[PDB]
Amino acid sequence: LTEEQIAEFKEAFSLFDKDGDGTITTKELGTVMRSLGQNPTEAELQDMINEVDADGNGTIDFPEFLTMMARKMTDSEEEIREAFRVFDKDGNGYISAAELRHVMTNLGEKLTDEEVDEMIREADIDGDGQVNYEEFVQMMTAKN
Ligand SMILES: COc1ccc(S(=O)(=O)N(CCO)c2ccccc2CN(C)C/C=C/c2ccc(Cl)cc2)cc1
Ligand SMILES: [Ca+2]
Ligand SMILES: [Ca+2]
Ligand SMILES: [Ca+2]
Ligand SMILES: [Ca+2]
Repeated sequence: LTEEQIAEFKEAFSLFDKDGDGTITTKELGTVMRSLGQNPTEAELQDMINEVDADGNGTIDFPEFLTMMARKMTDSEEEIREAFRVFDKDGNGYISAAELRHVMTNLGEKLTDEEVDEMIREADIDGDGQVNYEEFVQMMTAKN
């Protein structure tokens, strides 16, 4: 993995690790999931951790987070369409910088307006300034 790839994998880890202690717990995962419109049970949350908890300490650290990421990037298209609907709040089929800003805000992240534009620009393929589903699939999965 390149160094750019790595510092971004470290930013994703920070969204889930709210308290910043280097571990992702079931309570931190349930907080993120609910901020994304989901509602996992206590058992579903433990299962998410158990699938990648190699050392058996009940939490997810950075190596196990990178293993979880490599798995999700399965062929469960519904998981991707569900995530798209969370960004696409007005449902018109295109994620705007404003809608994307709103999502990061509900995850409590402090971001600049340009930083949101950089995020759109990297997922944008046709150049229309927004992210449709096909571009979303390629951003979320190993497609292309
Ligand atoms: C239901 O399954 C999920 C769960 C969480 C997310 S996630 O998006 O929270 N996520 C970031 C934390 O790892 C993520 C998770 C897994 C894989 C990829 C990502 C996206 N990252 C790389 C940055 C993405 C940047 C980006 C840009 C442009 C647009 Cl329009 C939208 C997003 C997605 C689907
Ligand atoms: Ca933590
Ligand atoms: Ca662990
Ligand atoms: Ca939209
Ligand atoms: Ca686009």
